[PDB]
Amino acid sequence: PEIVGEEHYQVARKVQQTLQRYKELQDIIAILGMDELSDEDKLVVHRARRIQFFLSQNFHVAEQFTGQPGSYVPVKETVRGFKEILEGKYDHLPEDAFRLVGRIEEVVEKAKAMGV
Amino acid sequence: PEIVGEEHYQVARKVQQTLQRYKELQDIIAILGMDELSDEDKLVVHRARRIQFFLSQNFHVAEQFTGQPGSYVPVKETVRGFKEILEGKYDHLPEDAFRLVGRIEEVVEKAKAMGV
Amino acid sequence: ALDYTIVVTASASQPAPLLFLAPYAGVAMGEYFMYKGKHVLVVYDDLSKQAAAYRELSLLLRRPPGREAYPGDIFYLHSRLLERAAKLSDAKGGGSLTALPFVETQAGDISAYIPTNVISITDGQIFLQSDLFFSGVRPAINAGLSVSRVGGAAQIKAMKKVAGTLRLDLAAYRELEAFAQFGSDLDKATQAKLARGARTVEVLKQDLHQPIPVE
Amino acid sequence: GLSVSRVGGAAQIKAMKKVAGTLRLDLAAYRELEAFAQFGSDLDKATQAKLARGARTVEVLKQDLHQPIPVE
Amino acid sequence: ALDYTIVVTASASQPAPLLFLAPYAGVAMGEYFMYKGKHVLVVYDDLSKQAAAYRELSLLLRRPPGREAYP
Amino acid sequence: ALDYTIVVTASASQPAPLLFLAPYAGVAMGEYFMYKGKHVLVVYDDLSKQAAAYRELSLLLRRPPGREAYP
Amino acid sequence: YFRDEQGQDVLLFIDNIFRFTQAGSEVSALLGRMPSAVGYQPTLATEMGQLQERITSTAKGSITSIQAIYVPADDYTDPAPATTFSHLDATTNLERKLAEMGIYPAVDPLASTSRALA
Amino acid sequence: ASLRDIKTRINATKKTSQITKAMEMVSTSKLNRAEQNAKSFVPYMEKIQEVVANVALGAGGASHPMLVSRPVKKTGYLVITSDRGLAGAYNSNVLRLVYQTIQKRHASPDEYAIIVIGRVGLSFFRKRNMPVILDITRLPDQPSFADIKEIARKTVGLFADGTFDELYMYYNHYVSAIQQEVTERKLLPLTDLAENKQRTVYEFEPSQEEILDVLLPQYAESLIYGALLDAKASEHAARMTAMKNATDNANELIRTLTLSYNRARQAAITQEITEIVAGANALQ
Amino acid sequence: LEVRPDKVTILAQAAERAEDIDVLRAKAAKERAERRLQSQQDDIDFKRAELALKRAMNRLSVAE
Repeated sequence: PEIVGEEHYQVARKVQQTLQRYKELQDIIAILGMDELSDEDKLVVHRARRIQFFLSQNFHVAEQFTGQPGSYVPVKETVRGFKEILEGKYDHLPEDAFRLVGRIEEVVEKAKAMGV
Repeated sequence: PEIVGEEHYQVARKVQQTLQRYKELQDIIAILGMDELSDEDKLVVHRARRIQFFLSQNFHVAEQFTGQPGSYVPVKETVRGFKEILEGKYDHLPEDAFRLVGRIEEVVEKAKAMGV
Repeated sequence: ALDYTIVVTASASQPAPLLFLAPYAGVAMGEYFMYKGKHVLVVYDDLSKQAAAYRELSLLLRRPPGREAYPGDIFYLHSRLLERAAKLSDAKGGGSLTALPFVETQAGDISAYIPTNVISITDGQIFLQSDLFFSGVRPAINAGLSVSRVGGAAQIKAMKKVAGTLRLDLAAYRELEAFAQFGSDLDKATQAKLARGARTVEVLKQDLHQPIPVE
Repeated sequence: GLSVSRVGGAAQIKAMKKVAGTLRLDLAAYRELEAFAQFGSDLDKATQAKLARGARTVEVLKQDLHQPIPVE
Repeated sequence: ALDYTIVVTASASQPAPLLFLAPYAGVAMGEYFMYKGKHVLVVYDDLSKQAAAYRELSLLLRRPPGREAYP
Repeated sequence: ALDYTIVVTASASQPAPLLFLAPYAGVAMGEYFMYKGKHVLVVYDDLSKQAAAYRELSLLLRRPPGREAYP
Repeated sequence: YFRDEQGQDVLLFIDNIFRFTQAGSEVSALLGRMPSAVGYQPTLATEMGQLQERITSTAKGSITSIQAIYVPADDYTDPAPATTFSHLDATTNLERKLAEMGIYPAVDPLASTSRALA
Repeated sequence: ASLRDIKTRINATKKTSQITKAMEMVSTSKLNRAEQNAKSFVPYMEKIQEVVANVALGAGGASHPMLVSRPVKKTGYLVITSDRGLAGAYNSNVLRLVYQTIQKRHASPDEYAIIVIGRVGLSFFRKRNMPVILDITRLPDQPSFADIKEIARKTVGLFADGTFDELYMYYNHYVSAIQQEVTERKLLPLTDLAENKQRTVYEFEPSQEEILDVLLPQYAESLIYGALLDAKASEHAARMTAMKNATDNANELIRTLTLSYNRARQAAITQEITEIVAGANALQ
Repeated sequence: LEVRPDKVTILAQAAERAEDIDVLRAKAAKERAERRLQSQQDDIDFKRAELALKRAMNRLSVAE
């Protein structure tokens, strides 16, 4: 907290906490499915898929692999984007709209082009 | 039965059977409760608590820490005591008064020392 | 903290005998004050990095390997070190030397050779787990698997009276949290002690480099 | 279930061959259904008869020390 | 049963060659009655101890080890 | 296809040294045309059977092996 | 001899080809060689090749070999199954269920595969 | 990679496979008895359906308040869920469809009312703070007409008080062992009543209006009980399918873990013999 | 009741046999007891099987 700041640190640790809880729920999801989770674990999985896919990013170097031009996300904007994912602002968007996307407005426009 | 006798073998065997049956009810007692225990198993937990507390002794060594003088219990008296607990002779006694006693007459003298 | 501490450093660029002889130099520096009546704390920040250097200088002196190519006397290597951390009698002066060795594990495998060599020497162990580190519980002490072998005789009486029921509340929470992962909504007493245990977990968290006094 | 005799059948007498071949099947059908009898009514006539005969042949195959029983 | 039984013993305190040569003494006692027409039952209580003892003998004789250091 | 291709064979019955030098003979026959300006395709059928044979050839030289007993 | 001098098609049954590999492993352990992957000889593929490359079809005749394989530890990736399977062309899985049903031979029709079925 | 840990994980998932297979077998037996209860109910429903057809559809007879369509000031909802879990999407599909229709066409908390059957739907509408009048909790696996008779009598009499003005049912229709489609069915008023094959006329013994006053609540109660038997059959079929899918997932986990077990035991054997022969070569 | 000249069938919500007006009430008083005994038996059997499943998946999650 003394280096990246307080807000950066709380967003980072809450991202890691939801991803750790989803890693813990992997076995119940693998055998019994999403059906038996107790309505906060469903929310943990529902946010952690979005967080895990908003960690992926398009690169400038990966333009030769996919054709997508690639992005450069500043630190304030990725902290703001992950904070807005953690607040529940983007639960209504589909989870494939978060893959390979620089900032969170590009999540919005990709979900808009998908048809949500 | 060639080494300990037949009576000692069947008494210790019935003690092991009721303690195994009490071990395989622990999640049901801890989660669901005593009221849902489907009696002919509530008698098993009723006798198994009194058996597993009668398995403890007052040691001669622990006289310096408790004041209780300690006991040396022969094998015939402990087979007779566990047989009398398995027969249901001492189900009317409380769940305590089996704690830290030597023989089975000490159970009824400790139980009438508490007013029972 | 440098008013009272000594830092012995044997780093990675230094040769293997310096990593081999760093804990023994630390214990000799501790025993100088232990045999004067003073109380010494010694921390070995990775004792599994002493075993690799001793493995190196044994295999280069053409000594035969053993399990995981460590030599035969690697248990004796750690136990000769850790049995010099004692609390002396009043006739010897009264001084003590408490030790805190560290062992790094690989993918949480506490059943490896150097972890089970050093677990069998020490008077208890403290398990730090990443599964609890990334769930918010920092310090990551797995309070169920972590054993204290002296424990209770170490504590003061005020810590003893209340830790005796902290341990019961947290063990009950650890036992009943398994039946609240999915399914069918445990009753009010079990949820009451689940809430007790969750507040116990929130009590046992701290932050970095701010210790609390005993009171 | 895990044990096997690679001679078996050539070893037994004629009175044991007639009777042991169905106790093998009763133990197979019981040990495949022993873990399913702790809870629930699976089937009232076809499965509970298998569980009944298996729980009795387990008690048939129990012995005590130093009392060998003749094959008759 | 000791009217028709021979007992061969090699305890844990006996040297590893006696542990190694106990079952071969068993069949050496059995084949004498087998080649006379009699019927013999030979019981080898824990041949895994013989495997461990012959592992010990081969390793002290520094024969090259194999899987689990058995020869 | 044999108007332009070369088959370099080192079969399963051949000793491990001929199994070890098959792909190196393949590139040595390809680089003649590579450094003349031509374009060469070289296919190695089962390089895992080269790695197994080099493992054989080095364990027979008594070289200390690593993961999966490979050198 | 009957492949070469007589020029006819010969069967060659090897009951439990796994015993060949483990006897080679034992001879290698007696010879003092350093062990290969798992407990097998370094020359496992070379000994298996020197065995099963003489079981071939020439212009004179043929030798076609039906071989039993043990597959230890129920593991088809163990090196002694894995080097035999690089020489096999067909598998005839014999099943207990088809034998108890009254079908002889008890060759499991779905489990049995062949490279020649093309 | 921790061979002992892999084998303990294999044994744990084999134990879960055995338990979910036992629960699949129990749900097969309960599905058999639930479809037996449905086929034992069906002649009563056939007879009361043809009697309601011949009375209410012959010679006018639309004077009863349960035939006419009144303007809706409120709207009742009858939701049939399970008491017990471990069905896959038996409860969730019905509760999502009820939530979608209520949030789609009302947008007001006093314009509707919810009658739940089951604890899952009851806890759902208490988490989401919706008004629930009738509640019935902890039904048997094989329910008879008595418990649903008292709550269906309360439901139809609460329509007769002038409160609901219409109501709908929501349940899982047992189409097959796999499907379990969700149906919205309008309980009251009886506007969609269909005519039978032989339209016969009765001699209404007091009058037709009195026999409708006493008979149309019994037709609505029989509709509720038929929907509840269909929902219990689809519940046991859904739990059967869920436990079958759980055993299939557990067995696929078993085969991938035995692949990992074989790789780890191979690595353990070669690592230990490399150590033994290194210690032997160290001496010479 | 609906009576046709061959279809005099009776649709009753509860039809006893024992020829007395109060024996249906006594049968209802007995079947309510049997019914809540079954309503508790089914629930405790499901929760016992679910405890078995929850412990068996606990051991899977601990095994890692």
